Amino acid sequence: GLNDFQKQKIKFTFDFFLDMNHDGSIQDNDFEDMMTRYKEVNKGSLSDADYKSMQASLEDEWRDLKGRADINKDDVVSWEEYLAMWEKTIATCKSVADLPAWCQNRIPFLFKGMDVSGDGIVDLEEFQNYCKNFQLQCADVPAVYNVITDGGKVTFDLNRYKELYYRLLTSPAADAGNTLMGQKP
Amino acid sequence: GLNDFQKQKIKFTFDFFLDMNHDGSIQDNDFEDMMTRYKEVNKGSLSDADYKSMQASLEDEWRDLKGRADINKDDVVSWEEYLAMWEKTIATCKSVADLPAWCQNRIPFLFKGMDVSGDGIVDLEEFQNYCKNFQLQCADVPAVYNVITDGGKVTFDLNRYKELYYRLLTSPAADAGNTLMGQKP
Ligand SMILES: [Ca+2]
Ligand SMILES: [Ca+2]
Ligand SMILES: [Ca+2]
Ligand SMILES: [Ca+2]
Ligand SMILES: [Ca+2]
Ligand SMILES: [Ca+2]
Repeated sequence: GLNDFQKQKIKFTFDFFLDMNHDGSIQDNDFEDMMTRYKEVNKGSLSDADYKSMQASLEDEWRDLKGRADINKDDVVSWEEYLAMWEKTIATCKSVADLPAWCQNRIPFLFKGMDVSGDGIVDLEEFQNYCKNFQLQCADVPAVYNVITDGGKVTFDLNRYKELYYRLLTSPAADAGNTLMGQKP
Repeated sequence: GLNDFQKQKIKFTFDFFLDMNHDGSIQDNDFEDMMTRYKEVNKGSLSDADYKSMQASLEDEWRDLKGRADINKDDVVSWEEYLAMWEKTIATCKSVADLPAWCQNRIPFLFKGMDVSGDGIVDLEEFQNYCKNFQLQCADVPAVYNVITDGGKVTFDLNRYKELYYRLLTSPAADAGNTLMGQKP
């Protein structure tokens, strides 16, 4: 099975990364809420076409999730089906490159919402904001950021992101992927 | 000092039990927000006098917190002063009965907001609601409830509450006080 810890972090992604409207189910409306968030904050900074593209990748994301986790075909992914989906992939995956495709769209989407500045690096202030406007318990933000940047050896970029997302989803033990929940391992 | 774990749970109470408006500081306005919450949900079920009493205990609570943690006298308790306050009491406390007095008002207030039904027991559905309308990651609510009720040996009442609040605030290790963050030890 998955241990407690694993299930805790899986709940974490259900809740914070997918169930935008908080009803205990993943459904297209959750994805429409991502879009609302998107337009909400970017407004006219983005063109109509940009929102359209964004939408197509969300549609395409929902489609891949729905088609993998919705066992009884009612267009709703419940927690239980979402757990089941994770138990199946943890059972056999080894790098970010093995995750189900819907993940390949969730990763960049999550990263770009953190990198408020567009340089492809989430700096400390951006991280601190991640922790705030995402209610996580970051008690020493600089120390959580140092686990991520590994004492300044590693830049918090997309390839760093990818690694941590992976660990958040699959490790049977507290490691750096924990930083995404705003905690130190 | 306090270890990481301890500091994590302390952040938890700052954030969920006191900083209602989310600005990284505890201030009277946070307490006014408790009152707003209170009237928000109880409306006319409570009389004017009941709100007044409630207010007096919050005022009295703020007063005791402010007078213990506000080191530079600016009527704002920051995270750092709140951490400092906790480092001081963990250093020397042994039962719920040793916690600073402001706690003696936070405990019942938190308990009565969980016990939506008024019987002095927070049952499983109430707990489940605690976990929802309080965004915690309860991945198996019945299993978290069984750590609290200890397999049905113990009723989830105020004296049970008190014990767990205590452990949440002071243990240097994962135990039953963790259930209040909606997690299994
Ligand atoms: Ca939903
Ligand atoms: Ca379904
Ligand atoms: Ca950036
Ligand atoms: Ca505040
Ligand atoms: Ca102060
Ligand atoms: Ca009750």
